[PDB]
Amino acid sequence: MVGLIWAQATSGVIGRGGDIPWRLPEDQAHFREITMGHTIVMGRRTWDSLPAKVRPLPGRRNVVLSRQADFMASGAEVVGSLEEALTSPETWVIGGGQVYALALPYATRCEVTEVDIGLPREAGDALAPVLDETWRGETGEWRFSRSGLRYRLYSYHRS
Ligand SMILES: NC(=O)c1ccc[n+]([C@@H]2O[C@H](COP(=O)([O-])OP(=O)(O)OC[C@H]3O[C@@H](n4cnc5c(N)ncnc54)[C@H](OP(=O)(O)O)[C@@H]3O)[C@@H](O)[C@H]2O)c1
Ligand SMILES: CCOC(=O)c1csc(C)n1
Ligand SMILES: [Co+2]
Repeated sequence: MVGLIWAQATSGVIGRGGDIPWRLPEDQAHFREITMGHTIVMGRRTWDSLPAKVRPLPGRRNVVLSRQADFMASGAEVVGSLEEALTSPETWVIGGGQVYALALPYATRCEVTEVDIGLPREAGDALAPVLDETWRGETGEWRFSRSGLRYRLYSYHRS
């Protein structure tokens, strides 16, 4: 099973300037619950976005995708191809925009947090991948984050 997990603004923006223009503690908790114990695969830019004190994310096989053959990610595996990373029973692709697009053909689950923030797309933004007709969606109720933004969870599945 390869799953994708991300939070997006209602516009589809997931990243800006190399980071994220929001932070919902509830979404962090959900992210931790879904990924804990499993493989997590991220692009090198997303690895760079993690503070050194926090990586590798604990209790998970951290894998970083890079074209640089000698890129060092202390506490992670660095691979040059996404296929190399898909050997565990449950693999979560945790971003960013480029790696979501690369991983979508392998994916059968998308855990999507929609953040009710009015954030028009801009050049350079990282975006959520486009889900075509093969994906079946299940929608959660709107919730209030203690950060003051509403959010809801979508669970997309396909065979
Ligand atoms: N849920 C969220 O909202 C969420 C979650 C994660 C990240 N983000 C955001 O997403 C943004 C980063 O996304 P990104 O799209 O800019 O970068 P990315 O997908 O995080 O990583 C891109 C890098 O991955 C490597 N890569 C990409 N395609 C490759 C390929 N075909 N073969 C080998 N290596 C490849 C390259 O590394 P080298 O340059 O080392 O070759 C490339 O520079 C940040 O803003 C981050 O905060 C958001
Ligand atoms: C944003 C939802 O969950 C997170 O806190 C998180 C950990 S690592 C990463 C790229 N995002
Ligand atoms: Co699990």
